[PDB]
Order: sequence, then structure tokens, then C-alpha cells
Amino acid sequence: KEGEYIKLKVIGQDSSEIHFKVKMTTHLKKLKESYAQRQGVPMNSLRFLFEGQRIADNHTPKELGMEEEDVIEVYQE
Amino acid sequence: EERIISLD
Repeated sequence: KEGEYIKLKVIGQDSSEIHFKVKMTTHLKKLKESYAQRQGVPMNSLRFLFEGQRIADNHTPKELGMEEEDVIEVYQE
Repeated sequence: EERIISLD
């Protein structure tokens, strides 16, 4: 019904963007870890939202109904 | 610059 992979756009507090190519079944903790590493901040200092809802570590794009080029927002925790 | 990261 859908592809195996998805591109997600992560928008940070300063409006900058990093895009991620993610398998639909990957736990989104992996995206949180990579994003925090690129920003040089502790992962625990950030919260990641999709459609205004907190993304859990074990949430996957498939579970959340994410689609190509959907936005994840990053706010300070 | 566009930034695309491949996640495993």
C-alpha cells in the first residue's frame, strides 16, 4: 500500500531543516539520536512532535501514519 | 544546502 521508506523533514527551533530517509518500521528514537548529534545537544533536551503530539521512542512512521515529506517539529524539552 | 541523512 505504501513504500518501504519515507523522507521526513525535521524543523528545529531556529527554523532550520534536516531531512531523514527512514524505513517505515524504524523506531523514531533513532531519528532523535541522529538529530541531537548533528545539533550537538543532549537528546534529553529536545522534544519531537508530529501533528502536535509527542513522538515516543518506539513510535514508527508506519504506526503514526506518517507520509512522504511530513514535518517533525523540534522544541526545547 | 539541502541536508538528507540516511537512517539505518
